[PDB]
Amino acid sequence: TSFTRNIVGRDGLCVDVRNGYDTDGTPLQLWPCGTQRNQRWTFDSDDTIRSMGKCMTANGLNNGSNIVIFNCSTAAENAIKWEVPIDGSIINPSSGLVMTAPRAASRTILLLEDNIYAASQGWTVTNNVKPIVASIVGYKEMCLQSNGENNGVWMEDCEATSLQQQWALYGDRTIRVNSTRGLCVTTNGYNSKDLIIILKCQGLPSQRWFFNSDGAIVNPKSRLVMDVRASNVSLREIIIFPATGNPNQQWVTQVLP
Ligand SMILES: *[C@@H]1O[C@H](CO)[C@@H](O[C@@H]2O[C@H](CO)[C@@H](O)[C@H](O)[C@H]2NC(C)=O)[C@H](O[C@@H]2O[C@@H](C)[C@@H](O)[C@@H](O)[C@@H]2O)[C@H]1NC(C)=O
Ligand SMILES: *[C@@H]1O[C@H](CO)[C@@H](O[C@@H]2O[C@H](CO)[C@@H](O)[C@H](O)[C@H]2NC(C)=O)[C@H](O[C@@H]2O[C@@H](C)[C@@H](O)[C@@H](O)[C@@H]2O)[C@H]1NC(C)=O
Ligand SMILES: *[C@@H]1O[C@H](CO)[C@@H](O[C@@H]2O[C@H](CO)[C@@H](O)[C@H](O)[C@H]2NC(C)=O)[C@H](O)[C@H]1NC(C)=O
Ligand SMILES: *[C@@H]1O[C@H](CO)[C@@H](O)[C@H](O)[C@H]1NC(C)=O
Repeated sequence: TSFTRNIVGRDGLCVDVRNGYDTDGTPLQLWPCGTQRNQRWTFDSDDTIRSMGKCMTANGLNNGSNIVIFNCSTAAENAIKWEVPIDGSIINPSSGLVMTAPRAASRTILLLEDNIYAASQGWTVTNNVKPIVASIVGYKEMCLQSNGENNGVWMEDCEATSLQQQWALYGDRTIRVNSTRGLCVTTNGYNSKDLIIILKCQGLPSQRWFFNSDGAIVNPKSRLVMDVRASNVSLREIIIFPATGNPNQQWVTQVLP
């Protein structure tokens, strides 16, 4: 009924009990990923998430409350239950608040905050603590390609050698330029027809993505999906647009060697 994984989030760092202490009340933080026991989280059918035999616990259920480790039997029941939405949030059901890394740096302390679907609120429960590196193949079997910081992404004929067709799929639900991992696929607004470009990763809702079961790449805040504009590759414009199920919005990842 239980299984154990790392939890990877902002900038590819992991959820870590600060300094390996199991004392009740010790904050959770970001720290570079590893196998140490204070980064190994056991998910149970009672919706608890445990490390070193203690529970991930909201120290209060307010916006900005700290998340800590605490004895499972003595903590408040409402403070120790968590769900894991398919879009990569980690949510406390009682409060509706979500796990958030307010800064990218190692040693950032994790907080419960209002859900704004930010990349700083995206997490991946996994034993692979390295980003997955893949092509993203879409309309007409062409590949998504980055064309540098501040420019639009667009489709091109796939080629195994193009580094600008290689994407690092990070645990915080960002899609990064593999050769330049400080750069993020970013929608330039939350409205239909806004352009998708590459920008410096900043933890924003504009930089968070979800690969859903219909082949779409969804931006949770806008609700809108990746779309090759007007089904016209020659425009060299990828936008966000409502999900239509059409070929111009279908994508798959293909892992690279
Ligand atoms: C919940 O906590 C959040 C983090 O402190 C608040 O958002 C932050 O508000 C600050 C300004 O007072 C500022 O640091 C940031 O704009 C913002 N941070 C992020 C990433 O959201 C949030 O405050 C609300 O939302 C912000 C955007 C402002 O518009 C405030 O006026 C809002 O109150 C907190 N929510 C509540 C209910 O206070
Ligand atoms: C969580 O807090 C519990 C209540 O304070 C701890 O249980 C107590 O542990 C004592 C030995 O450490 C034991 O003599 C007490 O009778 C017991 N109280 C109860 C109600 O069980 C608990 O410690 C764990 O559970 C006990 C039963 C022993 O197996 C300990 O070795 C366990 O650590 C605390 N949990 C943790 C993980 O610290
Ligand atoms: C994606 O980028 C990564 C990170 O720069 C590349 O991985 C490095 O590859 C070199 C040579 O094989 C290794 O010595 C390093 O250890 C790697 N670094 C890390 C942090 O993993 C990788 O080659 C790129 N391309 C692919 C397809 O993954
Ligand atoms: C596609 O986009 C290109 C570039 O603007 C344009 O020349 C062409 O007419 C567009 N329409 C179609 C149907 O290809």
